[PDB]
Amino acid sequence: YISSVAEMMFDYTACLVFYIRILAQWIRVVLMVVTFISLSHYVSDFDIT
Amino acid sequence: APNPYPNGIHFDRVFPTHYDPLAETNRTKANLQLIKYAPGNYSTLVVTSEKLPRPCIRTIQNYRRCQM
Repeated sequence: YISSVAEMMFDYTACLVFYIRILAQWIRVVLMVVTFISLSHYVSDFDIT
Repeated sequence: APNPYPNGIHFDRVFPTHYDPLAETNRTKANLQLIKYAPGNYSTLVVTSEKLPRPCIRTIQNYRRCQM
């Protein structure tokens, strides 16, 4: 479009998407930590009498 | 054996478990690294008395008899 204000909104999204492609991958690190903690919780609380 | 009566007394080993006897139906077994429960799973509160020695009793009976 010839409107710079209209393109300004689409460029604000492309720059946001540009950072989300990177930042949203840290949810994978959160999944790895949570899964590792749940295993440590099961082993630490395992039965021994 | 029935579930022991709820007793909040416990002793931690590794970390504070915040044991609540009313949070579960059956009391979970005590693990060595987790908790030790209070003594007397099946016990009540009574009042008892020691028995005085036999020679001490005989002198009390002799005093009462000599008194009356």
